Amino acid sequence: ITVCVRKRPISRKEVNRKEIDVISVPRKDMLIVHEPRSKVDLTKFLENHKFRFDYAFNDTCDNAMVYKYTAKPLVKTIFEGGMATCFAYGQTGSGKTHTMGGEFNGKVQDCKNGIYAMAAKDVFVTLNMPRYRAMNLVVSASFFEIYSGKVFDLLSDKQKLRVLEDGKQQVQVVGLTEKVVDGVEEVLKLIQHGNAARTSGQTSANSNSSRSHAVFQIVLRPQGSTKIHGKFSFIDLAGNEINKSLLALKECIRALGKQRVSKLTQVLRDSFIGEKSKTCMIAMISPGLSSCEHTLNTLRYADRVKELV
Amino acid sequence: RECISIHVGQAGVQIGNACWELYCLEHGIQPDGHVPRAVFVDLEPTVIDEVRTGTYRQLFHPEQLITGKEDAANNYARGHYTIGKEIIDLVLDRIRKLADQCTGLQGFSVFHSFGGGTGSGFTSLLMERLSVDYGKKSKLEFSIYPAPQVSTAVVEPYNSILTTHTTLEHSDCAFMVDNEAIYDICRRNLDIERPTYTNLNRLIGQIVSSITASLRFDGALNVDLTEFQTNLVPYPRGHFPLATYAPVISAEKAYHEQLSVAEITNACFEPANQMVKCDPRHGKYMACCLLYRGDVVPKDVNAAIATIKTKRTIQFVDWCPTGFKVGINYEPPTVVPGGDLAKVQRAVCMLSNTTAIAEAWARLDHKFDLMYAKRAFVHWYVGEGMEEGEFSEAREDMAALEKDYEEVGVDS
Amino acid sequence: REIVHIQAGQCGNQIGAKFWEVISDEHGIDPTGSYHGDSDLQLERINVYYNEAAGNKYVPRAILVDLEPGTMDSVRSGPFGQIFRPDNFVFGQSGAGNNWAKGHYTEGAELVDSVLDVVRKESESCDCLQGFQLTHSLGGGTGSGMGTLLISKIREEYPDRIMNTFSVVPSPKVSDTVVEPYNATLSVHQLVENTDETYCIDNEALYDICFRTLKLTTPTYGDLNHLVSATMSGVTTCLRFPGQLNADLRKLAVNMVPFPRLHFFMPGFAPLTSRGSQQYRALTVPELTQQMFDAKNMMAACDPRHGRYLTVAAVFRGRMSMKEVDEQMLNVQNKNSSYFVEWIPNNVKTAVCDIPPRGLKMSATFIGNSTAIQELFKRISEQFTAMFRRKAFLHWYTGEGMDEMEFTEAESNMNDLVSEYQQYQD
Repeated sequence: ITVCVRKRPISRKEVNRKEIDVISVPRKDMLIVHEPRSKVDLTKFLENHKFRFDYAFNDTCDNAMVYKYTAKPLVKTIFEGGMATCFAYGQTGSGKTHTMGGEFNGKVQDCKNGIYAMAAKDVFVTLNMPRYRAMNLVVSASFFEIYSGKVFDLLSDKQKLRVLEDGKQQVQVVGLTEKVVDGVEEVLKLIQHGNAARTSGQTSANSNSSRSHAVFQIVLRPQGSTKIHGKFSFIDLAGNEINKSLLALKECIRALGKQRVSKLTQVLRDSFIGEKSKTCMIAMISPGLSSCEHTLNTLRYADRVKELV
Repeated sequence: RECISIHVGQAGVQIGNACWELYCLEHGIQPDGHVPRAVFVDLEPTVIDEVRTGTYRQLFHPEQLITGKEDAANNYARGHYTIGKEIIDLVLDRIRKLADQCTGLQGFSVFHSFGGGTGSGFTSLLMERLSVDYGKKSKLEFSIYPAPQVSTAVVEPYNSILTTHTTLEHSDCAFMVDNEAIYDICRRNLDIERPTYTNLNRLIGQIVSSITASLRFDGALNVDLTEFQTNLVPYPRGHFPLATYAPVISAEKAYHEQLSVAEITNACFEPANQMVKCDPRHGKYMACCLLYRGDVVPKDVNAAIATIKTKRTIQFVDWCPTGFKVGINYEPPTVVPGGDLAKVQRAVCMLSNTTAIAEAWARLDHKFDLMYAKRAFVHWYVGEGMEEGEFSEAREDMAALEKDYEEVGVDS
Repeated sequence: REIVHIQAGQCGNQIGAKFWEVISDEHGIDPTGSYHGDSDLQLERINVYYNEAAGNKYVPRAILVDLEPGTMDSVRSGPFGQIFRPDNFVFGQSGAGNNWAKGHYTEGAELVDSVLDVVRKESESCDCLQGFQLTHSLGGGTGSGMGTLLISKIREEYPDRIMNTFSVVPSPKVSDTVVEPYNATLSVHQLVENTDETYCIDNEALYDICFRTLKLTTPTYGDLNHLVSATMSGVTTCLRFPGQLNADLRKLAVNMVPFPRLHFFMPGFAPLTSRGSQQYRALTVPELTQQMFDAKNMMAACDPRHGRYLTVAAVFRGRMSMKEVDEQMLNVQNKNSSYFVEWIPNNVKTAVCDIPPRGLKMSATFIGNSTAIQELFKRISEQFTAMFRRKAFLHWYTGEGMDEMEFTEAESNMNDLVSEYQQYQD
């Protein structure tokens, strides 16, 4: 389990608003929140809180840089035959969609730019390497979203899927469509398709929205194996049913170290249970002073998750 | 009766060629005479080659000259573990082949340079493999520990905190000669700002001659090698005394040469003449082995020493009534035909254990930390079959060497 | 021990002619002739750079890689040009376009296998291999691209033997090319991750050092090259000579690289006095350290005085006192405690050969690993962005089968490389 935090820079709208930048990342693993506060007498003072993470990324850091530290180290895990998960967690507008899906203040744009794409790129390169080539693996991808306890196939026009659990308690999402990909270009097509289809409200003036949980997965399969050779699930979480899933998620990840159900944790459950499984959590933070309450909430959540480490 | 010698590391080999020179020089055995009684180890060929190309070329057997064409590496790890390993067997073989040929030996005078690659590491396991193959003998290692401020290698301490901890539990008595503190002697007690390594070597090459050479040589008060460790180490820590010589006068400048005992002995305790930057800043002596050579009347000594025993400003340990092993030899010293050594008719090579090194070790330990504190050149050892263990666990080692040399003194 | 030089590109090649022009004389090897060596010591260790076939023909064991015939056909049609066995010439008559991408992915990628082939014929020569010398410029195709590939392959074939890299990082003031930062940023990237010793030279750091430290008024390229080749001789070949305290590529490597990046150095020669007059002979030794450690005189562009050092290696080669050497180094380490980093009690790595540069009495190569070189990759990295932002001459790369994420990659990488290096300046 690795937990990181990434601060996004203040946007033009916030800047114009003259929002104050409350966060500083003086070191590679140190994040500081300069919380503004007022005493009862309304004296102004700053309570600077410090948080440490495996990796803390500044506003300057690009998606490639973030990807290098978080997801990239997980790819090998799938080739190893494990199950890896990477979660983007944070408040609305914190940058989760931007990081996973691609660069866009709308959270929707260039697929190539995001972690799903970058991860895919590495998957093809590694498969090609000598240690792996013997494996004769096929790469498959799927993209679905979870909304109000319901699973929808982004690859198959929001088709509602049913999720069942055996006595064995292994979960399966029936009807989920897996698409064969043999090129990064292929994966980019599927990402574009899924992202367009993603849930939301009316066309907002700007930005996307995270009413749902987005999960794009990369699966490796020889002919089954452990029900497939390896699987990487990249999840674009909804802004911090949602609460229950987040609570559920925390316990599952912490359970990962040692070894109040939700749909997300149910679908993901096989990814937590196995011995050979790794996860990375990236906490997104919006630097604005107005968002200070949200950020502390995000950071504290993050602390507990890493605690399991 | 005998005492083999293993000169390890370029330095230990340069010093070796030197100490080995002084020898024949005072035994009338020119270039090509008998047969030595030692070996030469190094993981850099070009240096042992100097003994194969230069002077004293045919006085050795290409069998007592071990080399590992490979790489030296100024790093303990590599020299001890990784590379140095490959050679050791072979090395040992000679000190087992040369140790057999003899007749009831006494030990191996080892010559190494604490802060090197082949000198620190290698030996570490050489002395290591000896303490087990001949626990029943003497292991006096003659070291040239790190100049107090004028070190060379960038890592030096890494290599010397590591040769100390690994050899500590294996040596009998470790003699120490400080490279820098010897320069002072070349500046202050001989005058020359042109001291080639070839000189410092002539010097130790002298103090050493007083140890083995002449001592293993008949006299009015013989002192066996065992004698040392017995009369010289109060405690199992392979305790390290310091070497000192008396008539270190210049064979050109001044000339008062005729400096009766009463003088040459007092000239040993003044800190500016001890081949070690461990000035008796507080270190209480706890045992000294005054080896004299030349024309000396036992009363002269058993008086010159008496005068000292009552100077008090020379404070000896408490738990030690008398700690003065008077070793008297006959044959006076023997100076290089035309180097720069005076050439008197009597000298005092006094060595001793002084609570003083409490310093020298301290100052050398601290060094280490600073770098370790940042791992500095750590990746150079790890990648050479070592671990965070060996360092951290050899640091803790010496730690109790800073407490040891503290407890055995400063307290009553 | 041994090594196998590699003349990647034209520059790296042009220099080959100068590195071998020198080295040979520093080993008495006439064009095709043998060992005329004024001495007998310039032979017991030659192997490091040659091979025994005839008995008078010790052929340089280097590789000549280039996609522009005319070049190698200028080096092979001139002076010492007729000493390399033709097998050494791995040409690529293709269009040696000035594109990093054209010599690393499309054009060079083909000629590679026909190179590795030889780099193996030479490696499996005999005895034991140490590493490979690599010359080139990070401002062109056959240099940065194809040569940066040659290594990425070499370092997969023998991750044991070392890899010294002599790069002609893009000089500041004026760039002898236009995409320069493109061909550069892309090659440094490959460097920071394969070779483990890089000596960066700057055509203008040379001019300076060659027009004011050598009243030389018309410093032709031949010269610059010549000066450089002078340093790379002090480094390698030199240490493969006897010495009171000798080292060798590794020592140099294992004493100079605190952290795996590979880190780049900045070479500096010792006696660098103008011909006639200057022949002051003030070379007792304090004069050499005086030299070597000054700002000017650092083949690099940046000035040491602008950033601490991590390691230093004065590889002297001329009879001197291990005392006046070991000593000087100290004062030097104390007069400038300011810039010399502290977490390394003895930054300096004193090395001491015996025989000096053929005609000289005393010299000393300087290989500095200063944090100052931060202020160069910065430069390069800047030039990139300022032009990448507009994708300037990018179509010449992509159109050659490249990626918009490839350039991103390199910059970042090499850009981060700047970051790290500061982690010690502080």
